[PDB]
Amino acid sequence: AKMRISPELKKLIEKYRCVKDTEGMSPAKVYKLVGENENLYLKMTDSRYKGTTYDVEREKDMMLWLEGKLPVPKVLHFERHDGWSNLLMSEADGVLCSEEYEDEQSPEKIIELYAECIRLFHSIDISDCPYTNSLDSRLAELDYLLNNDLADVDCENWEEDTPFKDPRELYDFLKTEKPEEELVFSHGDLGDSNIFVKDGKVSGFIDLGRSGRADKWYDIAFCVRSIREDIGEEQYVELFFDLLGIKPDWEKIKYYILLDELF
Ligand SMILES: NCC[C@H](O)C(=O)N[C@@H]1C[C@H](N)[C@@H](O[C@H]2O[C@H](CN)[C@@H](O)[C@H](O)[C@H]2N)[C@H](O[C@@H]2O[C@H](CO)[C@H](O)[C@H]2O)[C@H]1O
Ligand SMILES: Nc1ncnc2c1ncn2[C@@H]1O[C@H](COP(=O)(O)OP(=O)(O)NP(=O)(O)O)[C@@H](O)[C@H]1O
Ligand SMILES: [Mg+2]
Ligand SMILES: [Mg+2]
Repeated sequence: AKMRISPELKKLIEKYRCVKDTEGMSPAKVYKLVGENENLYLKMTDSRYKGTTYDVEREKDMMLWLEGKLPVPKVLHFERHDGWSNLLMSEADGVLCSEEYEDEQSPEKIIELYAECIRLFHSIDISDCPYTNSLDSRLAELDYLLNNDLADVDCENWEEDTPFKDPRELYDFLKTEKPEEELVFSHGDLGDSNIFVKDGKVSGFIDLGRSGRADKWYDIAFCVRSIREDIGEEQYVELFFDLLGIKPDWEKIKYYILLDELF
């Protein structure tokens, strides 16, 4: 009752015209705040998601920690208000990657960008990284989500051709076939709509609730998935690995792609 945002947060944003973001299918609410001289974004998750990699508070922590390490929005305000975790942030710098480069026209550039994300991430010191997204941690949260009907279990997972017939069957695979983990900085949802570019370089990362320490193959796997889905031609997957300077590990790649299935 009353409000989802505090009186002080409301005071902060009242001069702005709120526009609800439509493209975005997580449990968070995202609002673009249009002001006279700049836009802000306000992102909110409810208490059901506290402690999970959807938790906007966890995203806020990573956003703060990443300042000076990766280009990310500025955290302007955070609060917990009546169950809700609310994050007010600045607008990322540059153009959303999915908007700047289309798959039909700039395949090599897209591959190049993804590759540069991986390289950049590997240079980040994770000594004092706030969160460790080990598989034990991710699996524990997936178990929590499934138990409480909070996972993304619907739609494509009902199709008769699905590799696993129900969520617990997938969960079992993930739980019992964990690969070896060598921890590095991981974005957690590396994709063309969580990344900004400017002057042909990466200029911002957003959607950071799932970022933290994780195995190096995790983000690489997301790149492979994107390349195959958006571009399709396998040549470009091979090119991606040519830029990385490593041979693929299809077992680990398949694993992390399956891990993200229910998120
Ligand atoms: N042949 C592949 C099918 C397989 O079921 C699978 O990989 N399925 C995956 C499941 C994955 N969780 C989806 O993620 C997407 O949904 C999440 C929320 N439920 C978002 O938080 C996330 O950022 C977004 N990437 C992904 O969607 C892909 O990302 C695109 C959107 O950004 C597009 O929607 C789709 O390509 C989809 O292909
Ligand atoms: N700080 C920002 N600067 C500029 N654009 C933003 C910013 N935050 C969010 N957006 C836009 O809003 C969209 C969704 O924000 P995002 O943080 O990715 O949502 P989400 O709740 O995590 N949903 P999903 O991307 O499906 O997981 C982005 O793709 C951008 O288009
Ligand atoms: Mg996103
Ligand atoms: Mg997200």
